[PDB]
Amino acid sequence: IERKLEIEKAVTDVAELNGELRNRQYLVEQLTKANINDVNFTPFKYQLSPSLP
Amino acid sequence: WTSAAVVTPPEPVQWQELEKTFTKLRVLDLDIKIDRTEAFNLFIKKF
Amino acid sequence: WTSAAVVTPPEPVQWQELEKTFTKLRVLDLDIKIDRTEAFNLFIKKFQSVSLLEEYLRSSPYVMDQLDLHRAIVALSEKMKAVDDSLYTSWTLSFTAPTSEEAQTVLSGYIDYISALVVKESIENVRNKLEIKTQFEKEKLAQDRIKMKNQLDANIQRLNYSLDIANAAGIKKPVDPDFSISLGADGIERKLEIEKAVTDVAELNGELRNRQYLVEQLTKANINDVNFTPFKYQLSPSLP
Amino acid sequence: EKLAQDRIKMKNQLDANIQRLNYSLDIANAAGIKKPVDPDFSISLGADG
Repeated sequence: IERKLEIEKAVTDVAELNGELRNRQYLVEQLTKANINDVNFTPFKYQLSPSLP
Repeated sequence: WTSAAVVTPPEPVQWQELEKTFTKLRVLDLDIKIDRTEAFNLFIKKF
Repeated sequence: WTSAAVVTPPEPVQWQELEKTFTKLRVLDLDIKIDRTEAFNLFIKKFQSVSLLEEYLRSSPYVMDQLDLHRAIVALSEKMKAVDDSLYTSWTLSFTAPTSEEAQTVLSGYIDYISALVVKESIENVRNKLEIKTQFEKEKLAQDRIKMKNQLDANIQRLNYSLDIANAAGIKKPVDPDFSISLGADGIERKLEIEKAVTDVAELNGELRNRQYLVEQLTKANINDVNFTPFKYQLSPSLP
Repeated sequence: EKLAQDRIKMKNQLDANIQRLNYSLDIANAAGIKKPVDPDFSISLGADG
Protein backbone atom coordinates (compact mmCIF):
# COMPACT_ATOMS: atom_id res chain seq x y z
CA ILE A 1 0.00 0.00 0.00
CA GLU A 2 2.74 2.43 0.89
CA ARG A 3 4.47 1.89 -2.43
CA LYS A 4 1.15 2.45 -4.23
CA LEU A 5 0.55 5.63 -2.22
CA GLU A 6 3.93 6.94 -3.33
CA ILE A 7 3.42 6.16 -7.01
CA GLU A 8 0.10 8.05 -7.17
CA LYS A 9 1.54 11.05 -5.37
CA ALA A 10 4.24 11.04 -8.11
CA VAL A 11 1.67 11.36 -10.89
CA THR A 12 2.27 14.50 -12.91
CA ASP A 13 0.10 14.03 -15.98
CA VAL A 14 -3.23 12.22 -15.41
CA ALA A 15 -2.90 10.84 -18.94
CA GLU A 16 0.21 8.79 -18.22
CA LEU A 17 -1.88 5.98 -16.81
CA ASN A 18 -4.91 6.69 -18.97
CA GLY A 19 -5.30 5.37 -22.52
CA GLU A 20 -8.65 7.11 -23.15
CA LEU A 21 -7.17 10.49 -22.19
CA ARG A 22 -4.27 9.75 -24.47
CA ASN A 23 -6.26 9.01 -27.56
CA ARG A 24 -8.55 11.94 -26.73
CA GLN A 25 -5.56 14.31 -26.89
CA TYR A 26 -4.79 12.69 -30.26
CA LEU A 27 -8.31 13.49 -31.47
CA VAL A 28 -8.03 17.14 -30.47
CA GLU A 29 -4.69 17.27 -32.32
CA GLN A 30 -6.03 15.62 -35.47
CA LEU A 31 -9.08 17.95 -35.43
CA THR A 32 -6.95 21.07 -34.95
CA LYS A 33 -4.68 20.07 -37.85
CA ALA A 34 -7.47 19.05 -40.26
CA ASN A 35 -8.58 21.62 -42.88
CA ILE A 36 -11.49 22.07 -45.27
CA ASN A 37 -9.95 23.18 -48.57
CA ASP A 38 -11.66 25.28 -51.32
CA VAL A 39 -13.49 22.55 -53.24
CA ASN A 40 -15.65 23.45 -56.19
CA PHE A 41 -19.04 21.93 -56.97
CA THR A 42 -22.19 23.10 -58.73
CA PRO A 43 -25.29 23.07 -56.56
CA PHE A 44 -27.40 21.91 -59.57
CA LYS A 45 -27.43 19.92 -62.83
CA TYR A 46 -28.35 21.28 -66.25
CA GLN A 47 -31.17 19.73 -68.16
CA LEU A 48 -30.90 22.96 -70.14
CA SER A 49 -27.81 25.19 -70.08
CA PRO A 50 -28.61 28.89 -70.85
CA SER A 51 -29.97 28.98 -74.37
CA LEU A 52 -29.20 31.11 -77.37
CA PRO A 53 -32.83 31.92 -78.37
CA TRP B 1 -35.28 38.39 -76.83
CA THR B 2 -35.40 35.57 -74.11
CA SER B 3 -32.87 32.99 -72.78
CA ALA B 4 -33.75 30.12 -70.41
CA ALA B 5 -32.09 27.38 -68.35
CA VAL B 6 -33.60 24.19 -66.97
CA VAL B 7 -32.10 23.38 -63.60
CA THR B 8 -32.32 20.22 -61.41
CA PRO B 9 -30.77 19.15 -58.02
CA PRO B 10 -27.20 17.89 -58.63
CA GLU B 11 -26.34 14.25 -59.13
CA PRO B 12 -24.02 12.01 -57.05
CA VAL B 13 -21.01 11.99 -59.38
CA GLN B 14 -20.85 15.79 -58.98
CA TRP B 15 -20.35 15.29 -55.27
CA GLN B 16 -17.21 13.16 -55.29
CA GLU B 17 -14.61 15.80 -54.26
CA LEU B 18 -17.08 16.70 -51.51
CA GLU B 19 -17.30 13.03 -50.49
CA LYS B 20 -13.51 12.81 -50.25
CA THR B 21 -13.45 15.73 -47.82
CA PHE B 22 -16.26 14.28 -45.66
CA THR B 23 -14.67 10.82 -45.23
CA LYS B 24 -13.04 12.29 -42.20
CA LEU B 25 -14.00 14.62 -40.81
CA ARG B 26 -16.01 11.32 -40.39
CA VAL B 27 -12.84 9.49 -39.29
CA LEU B 28 -12.21 12.34 -36.84
CA ASP B 29 -15.60 11.38 -35.45
CA LEU B 30 -17.27 14.34 -37.14
CA ASP B 31 -20.17 13.29 -39.31
CA ILE B 32 -21.34 16.11 -41.51
CA LYS B 33 -22.40 16.55 -45.09
CA ILE B 34 -23.84 18.83 -47.72
CA ASP B 35 -27.28 17.52 -48.81
CA ARG B 36 -27.61 17.77 -52.59
CA THR B 37 -31.29 18.79 -52.48
CA GLU B 38 -30.60 21.28 -49.70
CA ALA B 39 -27.79 22.85 -51.73
CA PHE B 40 -30.20 23.18 -54.69
CA ASN B 41 -32.92 24.84 -52.60
CA LEU B 42 -30.31 27.31 -51.43
CA PHE B 43 -29.53 28.13 -55.05
CA ILE B 44 -33.14 28.74 -56.10
CA LYS B 45 -33.48 30.80 -52.92
CA LYS B 46 -30.51 33.09 -53.56
CA PHE B 47 -31.30 33.24 -57.30
CA TRP C 1 -42.35 9.75 -90.13
CA THR C 2 -42.80 9.04 -86.50
CA SER C 3 -40.68 6.23 -85.08
CA ALA C 4 -41.63 5.00 -81.62
CA ALA C 5 -40.10 3.04 -78.79
CA VAL C 6 -41.79 1.75 -75.68
CA VAL C 7 -39.31 1.25 -72.82
CA THR C 8 -39.73 -0.42 -69.45
CA PRO C 9 -37.55 -0.74 -66.27
CA PRO C 10 -35.00 -3.50 -66.96
CA GLU C 11 -35.52 -7.15 -66.03
CA PRO C 12 -33.45 -9.01 -63.39
CA VAL C 13 -31.58 -11.21 -65.92
CA GLN C 14 -30.10 -8.02 -67.41
CA TRP C 15 -28.39 -7.32 -64.11
CA GLN C 16 -26.36 -10.52 -63.78
CA GLU C 17 -22.94 -9.11 -64.76
CA LEU C 18 -23.52 -6.21 -62.36
CA GLU C 19 -24.48 -8.68 -59.65
CA LYS C 20 -21.29 -10.74 -59.89
CA THR C 21 -19.44 -7.46 -59.39
CA PHE C 22 -21.43 -6.10 -56.45
CA THR C 23 -21.02 -9.53 -54.85
CA LYS C 24 -17.24 -9.30 -55.07
CA LEU C 25 -17.59 -6.05 -53.09
CA ARG C 26 -20.20 -7.19 -50.58
CA VAL C 27 -17.56 -9.64 -49.41
CA LEU C 28 -15.26 -6.66 -48.79
CA ASP C 29 -18.12 -5.24 -46.70
CA LEU C 30 -19.18 -2.80 -49.44
CA ASP C 31 -22.99 -3.01 -49.77
CA ILE C 32 -23.44 -1.24 -53.14
CA LYS C 33 -26.34 -1.63 -55.57
CA ILE C 34 -27.63 0.05 -58.72
CA ASP C 35 -31.43 0.00 -58.40
CA ARG C 36 -32.91 -1.04 -61.77
CA THR C 37 -35.78 1.45 -61.33
CA GLU C 38 -33.30 4.18 -60.42
CA ALA C 39 -31.27 3.56 -63.60
CA PHE C 40 -34.51 3.54 -65.56
CA ASN C 41 -35.39 6.95 -64.08
CA LEU C 42 -32.00 8.50 -64.73
CA PHE C 43 -32.38 7.16 -68.28
CA ILE C 44 -35.61 9.15 -68.79
CA LYS C 45 -34.09 12.16 -67.02
CA LYS C 46 -31.16 12.30 -69.43
CA PHE C 47 -33.36 11.49 -72.42
CA GLN C 48 -35.52 14.52 -71.62
CA SER C 49 -32.43 16.74 -71.59
CA VAL C 50 -32.48 19.35 -74.33
CA SER C 51 -28.80 20.16 -73.79
CA LEU C 52 -27.87 16.48 -74.09
CA LEU C 53 -30.11 16.06 -77.15
CA GLU C 54 -28.53 18.96 -79.06
CA GLU C 55 -25.09 17.64 -78.22
CA TYR C 56 -26.07 14.26 -79.67
CA LEU C 57 -27.48 15.93 -82.81
CA ARG C 58 -24.54 18.29 -83.36
CA SER C 59 -22.18 15.37 -82.98
CA SER C 60 -24.00 12.75 -85.02
CA PRO C 61 -22.61 12.45 -88.56
CA TYR C 62 -25.95 11.12 -89.79
CA VAL C 63 -27.70 14.32 -88.72
CA MET C 64 -24.96 16.68 -89.93
CA ASP C 65 -24.75 15.45 -93.52
CA GLN C 66 -28.43 16.48 -93.64
CA LEU C 67 -24.39 29.16 -89.24
CA ASP C 68 -28.15 28.82 -89.63
CA LEU C 69 -27.17 25.49 -88.05
CA HIS C 70 -28.15 26.41 -84.49
CA ARG C 71 -31.69 27.16 -85.85
CA ALA C 72 -31.93 23.78 -87.56
CA ILE C 73 -30.69 21.93 -84.48
CA VAL C 74 -33.18 23.77 -82.27
CA ALA C 75 -35.90 22.62 -84.66
CA LEU C 76 -34.97 18.95 -84.81
CA SER C 77 -34.74 19.11 -81.02
CA GLU C 78 -38.48 19.91 -80.87
CA LYS C 79 -39.36 16.58 -82.55
CA MET C 80 -38.01 14.34 -79.74
CA LYS C 81 -40.70 13.48 -77.24
CA ALA C 82 -41.04 11.32 -74.15
CA VAL C 83 -44.39 10.59 -72.48
CA ASP C 84 -45.27 8.35 -69.53
CA ASP C 85 -48.13 5.98 -70.40
CA SER C 86 -50.83 -0.11 -63.62
CA LEU C 87 -49.10 -3.47 -63.99
CA TYR C 88 -45.59 -2.25 -64.89
CA THR C 89 -44.08 1.19 -65.59
CA SER C 90 -43.54 2.15 -69.23
CA TRP C 91 -42.62 5.23 -71.28
CA THR C 92 -43.12 5.88 -74.98
CA LEU C 93 -40.25 7.65 -76.75
CA SER C 94 -40.78 9.17 -80.17
CA PHE C 95 -39.18 11.25 -82.88
CA THR C 96 -40.59 12.62 -86.12
CA ALA C 97 -38.67 13.18 -89.39
CA PRO C 98 -39.46 13.85 -93.07
CA THR C 99 -38.47 10.30 -94.03
CA SER C 100 -39.35 7.16 -92.07
CA GLU C 101 -35.85 5.65 -92.09
CA GLU C 102 -34.61 8.98 -90.78
CA ALA C 103 -37.21 9.03 -88.03
CA GLN C 104 -36.15 5.58 -86.72
CA THR C 105 -32.40 5.99 -87.15
CA VAL C 106 -32.31 9.29 -85.22
CA LEU C 107 -34.48 7.91 -82.43
CA SER C 108 -32.52 4.62 -82.26
CA GLY C 109 -29.26 6.58 -82.08
CA TYR C 110 -30.35 9.05 -79.41
CA ILE C 111 -31.46 6.14 -77.24
CA ASP C 112 -28.04 4.50 -77.57
CA TYR C 113 -26.29 7.81 -76.93
CA ILE C 114 -28.29 8.23 -73.72
CA SER C 115 -28.02 4.58 -72.69
CA ALA C 116 -24.23 5.01 -72.97
CA LEU C 117 -24.13 8.07 -70.74
CA VAL C 118 -26.14 6.33 -68.06
CA VAL C 119 -23.89 3.25 -68.19
CA LYS C 120 -20.78 5.41 -67.87
CA GLU C 121 -22.16 7.50 -64.97
CA SER C 122 -23.34 4.33 -63.16
CA ILE C 123 -19.99 2.59 -63.49
CA GLU C 124 -18.25 5.73 -62.21
CA ASN C 125 -20.63 6.04 -59.24
CA VAL C 126 -19.65 2.59 -58.00
CA ARG C 127 -15.92 3.26 -58.43
CA ASN C 128 -16.47 6.49 -56.57
CA LYS C 129 -17.88 4.48 -53.66
CA LEU C 130 -14.87 2.12 -53.74
CA GLU C 131 -12.43 5.05 -53.57
CA ILE C 132 -14.39 6.37 -50.59
CA LYS C 133 -14.46 2.95 -48.94
CA THR C 134 -10.75 2.19 -49.48
CA GLN C 135 -9.96 5.71 -48.38
CA PHE C 136 -11.95 5.43 -45.18
CA GLU C 137 -10.54 2.02 -44.05
CA LYS C 138 -6.89 3.12 -44.47
CA GLU C 139 -7.22 6.31 -42.48
CA LYS C 140 -9.13 4.47 -39.79
CA LEU C 141 -6.50 1.82 -39.28
CA ALA C 142 -3.71 4.38 -39.44
CA GLN C 143 -5.71 6.11 -36.74
CA ASP C 144 -6.47 2.97 -34.69
CA ARG C 145 -2.81 1.99 -34.89
CA ILE C 146 -1.78 5.18 -33.09
CA LYS C 147 -4.53 4.46 -30.55
CA MET C 148 -3.31 0.93 -29.92
CA LYS C 149 0.24 2.23 -29.56
CA ASN C 150 -0.93 4.88 -27.10
CA GLN C 151 -2.83 2.29 -25.04
CA LEU C 152 0.13 -0.08 -25.00
CA ASP C 153 2.10 2.92 -23.73
CA ALA C 154 -0.18 3.51 -20.74
CA ASN C 155 -0.16 -0.25 -20.17
CA ILE C 156 3.58 -0.23 -19.98
CA GLN C 157 3.59 2.67 -17.51
CA ARG C 158 1.08 0.64 -15.52
CA LEU C 159 3.09 -2.58 -15.59
CA ASN C 160 6.08 -0.45 -14.61
CA TYR C 161 4.24 0.57 -11.41
CA SER C 162 3.26 -3.10 -10.97
CA LEU C 163 6.84 -4.32 -10.80
CA ASP C 164 7.58 -1.68 -8.18
CA ILE C 165 4.60 -2.71 -6.02
CA ALA C 166 5.23 -6.46 -6.46
CA ASN C 167 8.75 -5.89 -5.08
CA ALA C 168 7.53 -3.69 -2.23
CA ALA C 169 5.36 -6.52 -0.96
CA GLY C 170 7.83 -9.25 -1.75
CA ILE C 171 5.76 -11.28 -4.16
CA LYS C 172 8.31 -12.61 -6.60
CA LYS C 173 6.54 -15.76 -7.73
CA PRO C 174 2.89 -16.04 -8.95
CA VAL C 175 -0.21 -16.17 -6.72
CA ASP C 176 -5.58 -5.67 -7.07
CA PRO C 177 -7.73 -3.54 -9.49
CA ASP C 178 -5.24 -0.85 -10.65
CA PHE C 179 -1.79 -2.46 -10.58
CA SER C 180 -2.15 -6.24 -10.93
CA ILE C 181 0.53 -7.97 -8.85
CA SER C 182 -0.61 -11.60 -9.20
CA LEU C 183 1.98 -12.73 -11.78
CA GLY C 184 4.60 -11.63 -9.23
CA ALA C 185 7.82 -9.65 -9.61
CA ASP C 186 9.43 -12.42 -11.72
CA GLY C 187 6.83 -12.70 -14.49
CA ILE C 188 5.93 -8.99 -14.41
CA GLU C 189 9.62 -8.49 -15.26
CA ARG C 190 9.98 -10.68 -18.36
CA LYS C 191 6.56 -9.34 -19.36
CA LEU C 192 7.38 -5.70 -18.63
CA GLU C 193 10.12 -6.21 -21.16
CA ILE C 194 8.44 -8.14 -23.95
CA GLU C 195 6.03 -5.21 -24.04
CA LYS C 196 8.93 -2.76 -24.27
CA ALA C 197 10.24 -4.54 -27.39
CA VAL C 198 7.04 -4.42 -29.50
CA THR C 199 7.63 -2.39 -32.65
CA ASP C 200 4.25 -2.75 -34.32
CA VAL C 201 1.08 -3.29 -32.30
CA ALA C 202 -0.09 -5.55 -35.15
CA GLU C 203 2.07 -8.45 -33.91
CA LEU C 204 -0.20 -9.33 -31.00
CA ASN C 205 -3.56 -8.53 -32.60
CA GLY C 206 -5.52 -10.57 -35.15
CA GLU C 207 -7.94 -7.67 -35.61
CA LEU C 208 -5.37 -5.09 -36.82
CA ARG C 209 -3.76 -7.69 -39.07
CA ASN C 210 -7.08 -8.63 -40.59
CA ARG C 211 -7.90 -4.91 -40.97
CA GLN C 212 -4.78 -4.52 -43.12
CA TYR C 213 -5.99 -7.49 -45.17
CA LEU C 214 -9.22 -5.61 -45.95
CA VAL C 215 -7.47 -2.34 -46.72
CA GLU C 216 -5.41 -4.50 -49.05
CA GLN C 217 -8.12 -6.22 -51.12
CA LEU C 218 -9.97 -2.87 -51.29
CA THR C 219 -6.86 -1.33 -52.82
CA LYS C 220 -6.30 -4.13 -55.34
CA ALA C 221 -9.97 -4.43 -56.32
CA ASN C 222 -11.18 -3.10 -59.70
CA ILE C 223 -14.60 -2.18 -61.09
CA ASN C 224 -14.41 -3.22 -64.70
CA ASP C 225 -16.46 -1.55 -67.45
CA VAL C 226 -19.73 -3.50 -67.28
CA ASN C 227 -22.13 -3.20 -70.20
CA PHE C 228 -25.81 -3.00 -69.24
CA THR C 229 -29.09 -1.41 -70.46
CA PRO C 230 -30.93 0.95 -68.07
CA PHE C 231 -34.21 -0.22 -69.64
CA LYS C 232 -36.06 -3.06 -71.39
CA TYR C 233 -37.77 -2.87 -74.80
CA GLN C 234 -41.49 -3.53 -75.22
CA LEU C 235 -41.17 -1.86 -78.63
CA SER C 236 -37.76 -1.37 -80.22
CA PRO C 237 -37.71 1.90 -82.19
CA SER C 238 -40.18 1.30 -85.01
CA LEU C 239 -39.95 1.62 -88.77
CA PRO C 240 -43.01 3.86 -89.23
CA GLU D 1 -15.24 -15.86 -51.71
CA LYS D 2 -16.34 -15.43 -48.11
CA LEU D 3 -14.63 -18.68 -47.11
CA ALA D 4 -11.41 -17.88 -48.97
CA GLN D 5 -11.36 -14.63 -46.99
CA ASP D 6 -12.13 -16.23 -43.62
CA ARG D 7 -9.62 -19.06 -44.05
CA ILE D 8 -7.17 -16.15 -44.30
CA LYS D 9 -8.49 -14.18 -41.35
CA MET D 10 -7.96 -17.38 -39.30
CA LYS D 11 -4.33 -17.71 -40.35
CA ASN D 12 -3.85 -14.16 -39.04
CA GLN D 13 -5.42 -14.97 -35.67
CA LEU D 14 -3.36 -18.16 -35.52
CA ASP D 15 -0.22 -16.10 -36.25
CA ALA D 16 -1.09 -13.34 -33.77
CA ASN D 17 -1.62 -16.22 -31.32
CA ILE D 18 1.65 -18.02 -31.97
CA GLN D 19 3.48 -14.74 -31.14
CA ARG D 20 1.35 -14.55 -28.01
CA LEU D 21 2.02 -18.19 -27.10
CA ASN D 22 5.69 -17.59 -27.81
CA TYR D 23 5.87 -14.74 -25.26
CA SER D 24 4.04 -16.93 -22.76
CA LEU D 25 6.76 -19.54 -23.08
CA ASP D 26 9.18 -16.83 -21.93
CA ILE D 27 7.04 -15.44 -19.08
CA ALA D 28 6.33 -18.99 -17.93
CA ASN D 29 10.09 -19.69 -17.75
CA ALA D 30 11.15 -16.48 -15.95
CA ALA D 31 8.52 -17.13 -13.22
CA GLY D 32 9.76 -20.67 -12.53
CA ILE D 33 6.40 -22.22 -13.46
CA LYS D 34 7.51 -25.35 -15.28
CA LYS D 35 4.53 -27.63 -14.54
CA PRO D 36 0.72 -27.13 -14.74
CA VAL D 37 -0.57 -24.87 -11.96
CA ASP D 38 -2.92 -14.12 -16.65
CA PRO D 39 -5.05 -11.87 -18.98
CA ASP D 40 -2.56 -11.08 -21.78
CA PHE D 41 -0.15 -14.04 -21.68
CA SER D 42 -1.63 -16.99 -19.73
CA ILE D 43 1.05 -19.30 -18.22
CA SER D 44 -1.34 -21.68 -16.40
CA LEU D 45 -0.30 -24.67 -18.50
CA GLY D 46 3.34 -24.21 -17.46
CA ALA D 47 6.45 -24.22 -19.65
CA ASP D 48 6.64 -27.95 -20.52
CA GLY D 49 3.10 -27.86 -21.83
